[PDB]
Amino acid sequence: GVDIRHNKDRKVRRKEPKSQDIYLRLLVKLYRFLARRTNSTFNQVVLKRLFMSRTNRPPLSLSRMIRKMKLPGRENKTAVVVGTVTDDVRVQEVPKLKVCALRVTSRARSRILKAGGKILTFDQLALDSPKGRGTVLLSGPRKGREVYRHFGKAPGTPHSHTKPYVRSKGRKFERARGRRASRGYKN
Amino acid sequence: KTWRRWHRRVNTTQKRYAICSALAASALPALVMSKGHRIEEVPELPLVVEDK
Amino acid sequence: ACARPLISVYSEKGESSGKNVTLPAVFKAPIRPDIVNFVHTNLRKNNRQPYA
Amino acid sequence: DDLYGTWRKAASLKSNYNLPMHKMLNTDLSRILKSPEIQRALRAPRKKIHRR
Amino acid sequence: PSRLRKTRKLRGHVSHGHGRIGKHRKHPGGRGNAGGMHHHRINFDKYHPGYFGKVGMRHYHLKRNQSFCPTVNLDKLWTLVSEQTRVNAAKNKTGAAPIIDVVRSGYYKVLGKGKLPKQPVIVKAKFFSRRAEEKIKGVGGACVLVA
Amino acid sequence: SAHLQWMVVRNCSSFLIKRNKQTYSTEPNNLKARNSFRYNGLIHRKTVGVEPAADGKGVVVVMKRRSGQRKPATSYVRTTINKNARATLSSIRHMIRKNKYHPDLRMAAIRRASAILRSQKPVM
RNA sequence: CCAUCUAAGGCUAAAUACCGGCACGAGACCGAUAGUCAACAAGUACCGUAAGGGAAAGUUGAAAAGAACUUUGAAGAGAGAGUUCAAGAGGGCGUGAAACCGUUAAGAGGUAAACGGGUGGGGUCCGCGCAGUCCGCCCGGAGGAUUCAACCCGGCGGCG
RNA sequence: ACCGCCCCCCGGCCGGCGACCGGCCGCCGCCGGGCGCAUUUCCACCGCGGCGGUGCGCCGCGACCGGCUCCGGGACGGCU
RNA sequence: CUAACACGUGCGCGAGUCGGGGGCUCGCACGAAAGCCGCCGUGGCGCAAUGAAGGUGAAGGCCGGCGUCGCCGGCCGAGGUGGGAUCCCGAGGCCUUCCAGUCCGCCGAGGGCGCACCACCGGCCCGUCUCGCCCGCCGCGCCGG
RNA sequence: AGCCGGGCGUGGAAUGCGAGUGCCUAGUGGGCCACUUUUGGUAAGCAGAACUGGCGCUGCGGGAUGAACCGAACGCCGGGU
RNA sequence: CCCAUACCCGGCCGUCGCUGGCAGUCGGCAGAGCGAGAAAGAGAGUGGCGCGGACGCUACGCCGCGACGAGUAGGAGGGCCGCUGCGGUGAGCCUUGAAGCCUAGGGCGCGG
Ligand SMILES: [Mg+2]
Ligand SMILES: [Mg+2]
Ligand SMILES: [Mg+2]
Ligand SMILES: [Mg+2]
Ligand SMILES: [Mg+2]
Ligand SMILES: [Mg+2]
Ligand SMILES: [Mg+2]
Ligand SMILES: [Mg+2]
Ligand SMILES: [Mg+2]
Ligand SMILES: [Mg+2]
Ligand SMILES: [Mg+2]
Ligand SMILES: [Mg+2]
Ligand SMILES: [Mg+2]
Ligand SMILES: [Mg+2]
Ligand SMILES: [Mg+2]
Ligand SMILES: [Mg+2]
Ligand SMILES: [Mg+2]
Ligand SMILES: [Mg+2]
Ligand SMILES: [Mg+2]
Ligand SMILES: [Mg+2]
Ligand SMILES: [Mg+2]
Ligand SMILES: [Mg+2]
Ligand SMILES: [Mg+2]
Repeated sequence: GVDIRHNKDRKVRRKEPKSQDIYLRLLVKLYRFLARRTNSTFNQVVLKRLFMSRTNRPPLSLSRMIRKMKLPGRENKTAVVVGTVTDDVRVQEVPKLKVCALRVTSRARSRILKAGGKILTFDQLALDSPKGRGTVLLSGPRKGREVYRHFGKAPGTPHSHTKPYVRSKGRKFERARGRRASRGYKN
Repeated sequence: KTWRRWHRRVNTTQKRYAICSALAASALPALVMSKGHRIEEVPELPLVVEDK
Repeated sequence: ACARPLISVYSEKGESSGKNVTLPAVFKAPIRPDIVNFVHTNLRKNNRQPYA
Repeated sequence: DDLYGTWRKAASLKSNYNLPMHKMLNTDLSRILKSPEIQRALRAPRKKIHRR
Repeated sequence: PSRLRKTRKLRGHVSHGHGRIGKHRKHPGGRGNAGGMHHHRINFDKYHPGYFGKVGMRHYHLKRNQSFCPTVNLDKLWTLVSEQTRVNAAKNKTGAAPIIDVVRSGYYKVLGKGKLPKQPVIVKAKFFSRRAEEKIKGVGGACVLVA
Repeated sequence: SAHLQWMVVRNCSSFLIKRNKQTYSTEPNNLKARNSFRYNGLIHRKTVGVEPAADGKGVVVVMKRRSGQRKPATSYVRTTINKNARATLSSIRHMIRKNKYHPDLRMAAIRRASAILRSQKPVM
């Protein structure tokens, strides 16, 4: 008999991608080897992010990437994102960038290639920089999904700006009792 | 009941992707042989003959 | 790889004719058994008659 | 290749279609390990068993 | 598929994952949205405030087509025309400004949100906003109304 | 490539047989007849096979050539060796080693050859 | 002030619907307690004054070749004989389970029986057991081969 | 007319031909035929021969080594 | 089992996405499938919110021109603080006859640029309240900003 | 009070230990018992509370027997205590 | 002195943790290491005969160390557990005997 608790004995993190495609699994093999036979933690972070799910790999926009690479000090370094690089149409001037991503939108790829940059895939990234020196690791906005507007402190409760679940927006849908001081109460 | 959901719809891009993948895999001797087809005598598995 | 070799056209006699055609780009498409299986599964359900 | 288009040419017979992009180009894992520029940046392989 | 569902793993457990004390009876709380004000009041108030009551005026024969008015923003404003148009206007030296008609592309009102690149534009629309107008004037350009 | 088709075929081959908590591979040029990346005879560019001769005695050694990867008809070269066991094993060993031709299969090929040879010897 | 029609008379195909009817085609359906109630002399037998209610029930064999003839018995029913690849298919006859029963063999028996753990004893069968494994590399002895290495010719392959 | 993209021809580079080669030369290996002719090479048999590996048909015993335990017999010393 | 909704997961495309309805494919073993439409994206969902409604509808920061600037240009551009995986730099430091002297790679004080995300402070849009002044004109008004 | 910039690391009690955070969510909403405290009742294997631990959901050694007591909580085995 | 499923030592199964190790099978074209108290190079350079060497690695694999293992209601995972039909595949099986049924026979798996 030992006075211990087994509730949190097992950790929940992912050991391998839930996906079944073969290209991602080959990438996982390569980066598993790199992470376990290299002291650099960039490989560990990249492999962990390869394991993650789709909603945990949000797309990164061209405007975000250029904005985060225009910061001082990080010139002529390769921007690495484990998600999808999507094009942003509300930006005219695009510089030359050295991008690496699993997949890139067709229009975004056309824009970068026209601007003069080059697109890399995580394989060739391994060949170029195994330990990943000169890399700027970016990611898309994880809280960008609209489901996060429904989360948190419940609506109809003071100081809670949480979106309710309504089938249609209008004046006849959840506007009368809990939303007005004129009818009952106002939270 | 007869109104079970018998049919399914797939995206056109996904259908085209599947077709492309099948076509590309049909050109590899290892995969064709592993499918069971006897092609050890075939001169070239992307087999092309004239229009005659 | 991006290399597109040259594929010979075989005559009906079984021997190689003088003609040859470059390999179409489709055969270099990625192989995804995941997508192939998903599209098959879901499409081989659209030729199914109801029962009840 | 007119049906499915090349890597740099869209499909002429379809409205707007192009071959799916490769997630990884060089899928020769044996090379990707056995190349000098990656082997240089590696620690020594510990391969001696330490039993209880 | 029935293969992967919880029922297959539940065979042999008398209870079927619904408890022994409180069984799986027909409708313990009433059908549908019953008791919204009586015994589900806490849930209704906590998760759907404003559900009960009336507010606003009644409009009988509503026609959405009268109020149809799609909008566009200035950051998207240059995407209505082709890129070659914009680059030609950019490297043009005569000072001529391209004309962008949002009604042709299916927008009625122009709202000014994004930053506008510094080149003259002749934006013709049906409705404008004050900030969009001042953005166009500041960048140099013209605002034209159509019916 | 090679790893790609290995990932394709590791579980969906016609040569795969799985029973009695076992798994075996069937395609011809596969020493040890087991499902593995090393010994799979259809994936790699350089492949070694050892088969019994068509005649009741001898051993056929099959080597995959380097040029015609997509031409199955002219992709394998076969050599028949019909001698004593020691010289047969020596010839196979020289062929595997001194050619630098897939050296990881040297002992497997030698073991398979020795076996075929014994089988060929009349029973007691 | 504008806008738009001309009521209180009439006709009109096509696109649309179809668990009845005639004639067809098909199925990731059921396979005789299932599928229609009904695979069969089924809305039949049968029940109720009536409205109405409403079953059970498929399979010898390739071919009846369906057991001539003798014998005991009043007969049912048997013993021989015969057909058949098979009567270990004999007219509700393919296969033929369990519950339950008869008989034969073995074992046991005064705390109802049965059960878990641990042994012991006796059995039916199995090892096709009953002088005990094989495998290299040597050493020694008795043998026998068209015999090794090195060269020449030709072919093939790998690498540069 | 202009611009973008793509196909084809020619010219010049870069890279690959290990998802995609031909000729020449060199090295190596293999195979077929002669050369080779038995202190070489090979095949089969015998020894209760040796070394190494795996096991004994069944039933048993002993020895030493190590781990963990229970106990016994000696002797020495300190505060005392 | 069908429909709806929510969330988590896998795949395709991605500021877009989706032919489900229809049509073209010599209708018809499979095939009642599959392919195609692109000037068949009508349309749905998303890309803008807020107000009961009339309606309105999403940054700005520096210098020269009249600080006690009216007001035109030159610009620069979508905040700030704290914490932040990674990356950059790098004082110093990693051996052997000695000695001069390198190359390449690893270590590392401190110092940078700081992803996502959290907290906080500002800013902008719509309704509403308080205060107060100014500006525009085809119609100078119970006008508009 | 808010802002900037600068300087101070002997990380300022002991002991122990990775921590934070977000979604979706079943069952439950009849309880009972014991030391101590305690209300009603003559009292009760009665009725009602507070703290902690149990039983319920739990087998094992002991109390001959036993939901709650004493010891002790459990994978299949050998030895020792 | 006696003994519990408690405690100590040992074996075995499984779970969890180390988000541990292994692509280095680098071989006459070679040189067999990264267990060792001390953050980092068996660093590169310039001047004073016999042809030979086990296993491996279904990387969804294999291997090594520790700790732990009660369970109703309930939740989750893995089933090379099982039943029926469909698309593939086994140059599968079968009148020299399939399905089904019976068995004091030989076995496997913790179990289905
Ligand atoms: Mg325990
Ligand atoms: Mg848990
Ligand atoms: Mg349960
Ligand atoms: Mg309930
Ligand atoms: Mg219910
Ligand atoms: Mg009229
Ligand atoms: Mg009329
Ligand atoms: Mg009429
Ligand atoms: Mg049909
Ligand atoms: Mg039956
Ligand atoms: Mg019958
Ligand atoms: Mg019979
Ligand atoms: Mg019968
Ligand atoms: Mg008896
Ligand atoms: Mg209850
Ligand atoms: Mg009480
Ligand atoms: Mg408990
Ligand atoms: Mg207990
Ligand atoms: Mg007592
Ligand atoms: Mg014990
Ligand atoms: Mg132990
Ligand atoms: Mg348990
Ligand atoms: Mg029995």
